[PDB]
Amino acid sequence: DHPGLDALKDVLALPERPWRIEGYDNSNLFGTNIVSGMVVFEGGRSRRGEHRRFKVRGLEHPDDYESMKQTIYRRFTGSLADKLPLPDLMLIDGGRGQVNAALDALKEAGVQVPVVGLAKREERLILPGRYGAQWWLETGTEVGVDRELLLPHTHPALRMLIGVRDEVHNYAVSYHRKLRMLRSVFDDLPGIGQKRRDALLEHFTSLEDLAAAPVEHIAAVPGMTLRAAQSVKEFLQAR
Repeated sequence: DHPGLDALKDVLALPERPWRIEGYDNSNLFGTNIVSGMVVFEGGRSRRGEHRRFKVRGLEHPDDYESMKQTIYRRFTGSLADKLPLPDLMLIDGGRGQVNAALDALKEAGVQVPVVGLAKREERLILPGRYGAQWWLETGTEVGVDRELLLPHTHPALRMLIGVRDEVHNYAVSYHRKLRMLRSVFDDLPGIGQKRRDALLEHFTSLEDLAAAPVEHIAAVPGMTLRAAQSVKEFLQAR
């Protein structure tokens, strides 16, 4: 019995139970290391032996959209495309910009895989079109409101996707833990001090992600104040 998977199928209008789910994120927190995580779920259970780490290359400046687009394109072309089974559903740890990046890569790869996003630091689902996770549908019955779905926190479809996010975020946290005699990209933030600098590393994925985030998300970080959050916002968008 798979409550979460069955709910996903109905809620995202999938053609069948999503037995294979792949989760993706992207960070650049230490030096020039731009890294994308891929986590694999089969039958609603993580398969850690199948997780993968993509080193993003060819970028001379960070760019979260291009970082996600390259990862997805890599995943659905060459060797991996040949070797790996297509997921039934891809989960993007990212808002609309990161969902767009995934769809862009899929279109360029010539592949049709259903996609849904989770808005960073929120529980809002981001849908890739109007008709659910199958973003290539031209018509059908509308899913969600303005291409988003808000579900109660304990809803089984939501808890499942939030578990995939937790797994990919944790995989990121593990890698950055290892990387840490290099300063973090947040070590240049003024007005906040070193306890708050380090608290941001858990909640944000890159200078770009921090800079675009509502000041309210920054202030909600434990250890932060509306004040230190205004200070970060102002410094990054000064540069």
